[PDB]
Amino acid sequence: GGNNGFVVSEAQFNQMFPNRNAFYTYKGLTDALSAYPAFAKTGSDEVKKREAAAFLANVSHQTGGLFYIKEVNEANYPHYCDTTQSYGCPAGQAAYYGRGPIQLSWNFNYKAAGDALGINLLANPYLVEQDPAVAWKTGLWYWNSQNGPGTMTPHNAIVNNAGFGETIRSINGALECNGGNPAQVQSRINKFTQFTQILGTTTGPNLSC
Ligand SMILES: [Cl-]
Ligand SMILES: [Cl-]
Ligand SMILES: [Cl-]
Ligand SMILES: [Cl-]
Ligand SMILES: [Cl-]
Ligand SMILES: [Cl-]
Ligand SMILES: [Cl-]
Repeated sequence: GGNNGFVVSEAQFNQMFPNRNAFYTYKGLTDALSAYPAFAKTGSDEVKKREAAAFLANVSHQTGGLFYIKEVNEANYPHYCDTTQSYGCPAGQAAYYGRGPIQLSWNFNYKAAGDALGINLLANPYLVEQDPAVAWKTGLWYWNSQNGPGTMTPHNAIVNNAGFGETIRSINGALECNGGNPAQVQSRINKFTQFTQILGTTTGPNLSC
């Protein structure tokens, strides 16, 4: 007595992501969850479902519904080498473009994600476009550990009922929030709303930023 499996089913995932690249599978996602045991396991089932929807909606936004493994515009790749860092860009100046479900970008984020995961992603950032197990964990790392431009982790925003809006702020707040790009804030809210509906939960408060 007591099925406490992942609050998103394979069927629900497939409905959320009809045009996903083969790189991205339900099994890959579920396999990664262990790395972040509080993710989608904290609070009431309403909240767990809401957090799962929040994560996956942002994922969908970053990747075009999991169509893209990596960032398309090669000419902009060198942008992501922050020369001010002391550990530099050893995998190459053009090696730190967006990859995986959260489109992890910048040498400094590869360094931090890698340090957190026990993987040298500064040295081998290509792992995030090659190895789904790593890719998924990079997404969960961002979600569960990083503030980005905001003041709290996406995980804590949902768990503490601070709002979906704060997850947006942590992912691309400096440009999108505070009137920067209301259309794109709304796009994320739309996808989140759809996902909460698929899962049978509510959006919660403070959706915008
Ligand atoms: Cl699948
Ligand atoms: Cl965790
Ligand atoms: Cl989307
Ligand atoms: Cl390629
Ligand atoms: Cl180089
Ligand atoms: Cl791994
Ligand atoms: Cl923008």
